[PDB]
Formats: sequence, structure tokens, C-alpha cells
Amino acid sequence: ITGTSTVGVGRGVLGDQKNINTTYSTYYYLQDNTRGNGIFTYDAKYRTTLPGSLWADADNQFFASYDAPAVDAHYYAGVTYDYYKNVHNRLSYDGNNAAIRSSVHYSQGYNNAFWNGSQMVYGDGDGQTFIPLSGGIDVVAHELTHAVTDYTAGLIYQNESGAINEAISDIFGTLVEFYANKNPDWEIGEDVYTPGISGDSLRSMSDPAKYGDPDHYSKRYTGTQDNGGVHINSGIINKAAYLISQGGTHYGVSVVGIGRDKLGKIFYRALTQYLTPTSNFSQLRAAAVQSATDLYGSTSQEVASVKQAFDAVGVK
Ligand SMILES: [Ca+2]
Ligand SMILES: [Ca+2]
Ligand SMILES: [Ca+2]
Ligand SMILES: [Ca+2]
Ligand SMILES: [Zn+2]
Repeated sequence: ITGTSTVGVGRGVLGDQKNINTTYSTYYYLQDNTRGNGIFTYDAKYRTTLPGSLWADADNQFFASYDAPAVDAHYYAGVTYDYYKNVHNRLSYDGNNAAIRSSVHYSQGYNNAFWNGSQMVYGDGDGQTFIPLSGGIDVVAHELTHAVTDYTAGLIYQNESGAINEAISDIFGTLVEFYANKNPDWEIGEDVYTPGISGDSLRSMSDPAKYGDPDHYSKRYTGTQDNGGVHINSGIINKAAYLISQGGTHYGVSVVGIGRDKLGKIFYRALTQYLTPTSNFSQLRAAAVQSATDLYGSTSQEVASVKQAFDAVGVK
């Protein structure tokens, strides 16, 4: 829409009040002109035609319950935008300030969210397994991060390259969570998963096995389900990432944590300069060690921790 940049206010899914960047032209649209070539939020209106219609509001106030998923999808895309730009000097997902678009209210009772090749899509959940999935900043950043991957490494969505693809989204989703610094953790999706059960989550990076995911190569899934276990086997890599940052002793192998900023730096580099569409785990090991070397010296602690971490998850 051509119009003037304005600022609306509303409440997100969890009931928090936030300001959002809107665009005015008769109606107030969920169109943020303050970030790259824009952030654009649409209403799929319980259907599956995408992206749907650019979100339109009469008064620039977004406090209705129907509005809440849109408020959050819009705002957290912005937050994720600023993480990549401020932290990795990356302008949107293609690196050239591509427009970021999101649709909410996708289908009915849809317990998921995803990147479809062109845009982010968020269901409202069935209210039992999930509440609207854009309520989770780690979920939003996970999904936009798939855009980053597709444009960089382009890790094929299957088997080990696919489990790396998923881990990368989980890792950057968490780092963005930490960045906004609101109840951050190394769990995925806890903010919108099972509103009836407290303390749980979709996946854990710190201990993948809490939800049956593997935390060592030797427990890798090799079946055909989940595109070859892309959301399963990512636990092995998420664990490595966790340990690289936070440290610990896993199956008796000790890792000195180097903190999440360095993790972030090492894995963005790996993602942007060494990983390829068909990279496997062992190849990820090599990319990250080289990334760390590039960054802090072949004999740095950073390099040594990265090795320790991959050792601990059984990845040579
Ligand atoms: Ca309104
Ligand atoms: Ca959290
Ligand atoms: Ca989280
Ligand atoms: Ca829950
Ligand atoms: Zn994903």
C-alpha cells in the first residue's frame, strides 16, 4: 500500500501490549515501512489461500482477540529483522532487504506454522495443543530463519541436511528469543504450546531427549517419517549448539561454553560461507570448526569447544 507511516497499539496473543508499525491509507494496514522493503502481515481468514488480504484496521488499535495473532506475527518479524541486521549485519532474509510477509489465521485449528518458500504462515492452533503460534517469538524467528537458510546454504529438507536445516532454525530462533530478552530459554515453542500444561515445550535444545529426540549420533533416526527425522535428528545438533554456548558434560565428554554470542557468530558464518544444500552432520562439524578458526584462531578455546561439543554428540 502507498500511504503514510504510523504507529498502532494493541495486545499480543499472551495479552501483552505493544506498539506496531502500521501504514495509513483510508485504513490502517499491518505494513511496517521502517524495516527494509517492508514487513507485511495478512489475514488468511481461517482459510488456506495465501497470503490472503493485507491486514486492515479502521482505527489503528489492535486489542481484539482476533487481532492478537497478527500483532505478534508483525512485531516479532520486526524483532527478528533487527536481530539479523544489528547482530549479523544481514538485511532481511535474502540479505537485500526483501519484503517480509506473514499470514495469520491460517486454516481452522491448525497446530503449526511454516515458511512456504515465499512467506511465513501461522495457524491459530486448536486451543488445546496450541494457541496461535505467532505468540512464540522463537517460533516466528525459527520460521523466518528457514528463509535465511534457503537463500544461503539451502540445506535440502531431508535426512541430515534437513535435520541441520531445522536445528539452524531452532538455534537462531532461541538466539532471537534471548535477544528480545523476554523469558528466554533453550526450549522451543513453550510460549504457545499446551496452554493446559505448564513447564513443557515442543522440543528442548538443552536436553532433546526430554521429548524423545536424540542427543547423540548413535541414536539417530534413520526411518522415513518426518522427511527422515528432520525435527528429530535436529536434537543432536541443537545439543551440540547448546553445549558450545552453555557448556557441560554429555555422556562423559566435557565442553567449555563460549556463550551464545559466539555460538551465534560461528553458526551464522558456517551457514553463510561453508554449508551447502547437501551438507551432512560431519560436514557441519567441519564448517563450524573452520568458522571458529576463521573467527578466533586455530588454537582458540572457541575452536576447541566446537570440537568438544561435536565429540560429545558423537559427531566426527
Ligand atoms: Ca481496531
Ligand atoms: Ca521463553
Ligand atoms: Ca524458547
Ligand atoms: Ca504448555
Ligand atoms: Zn522448521
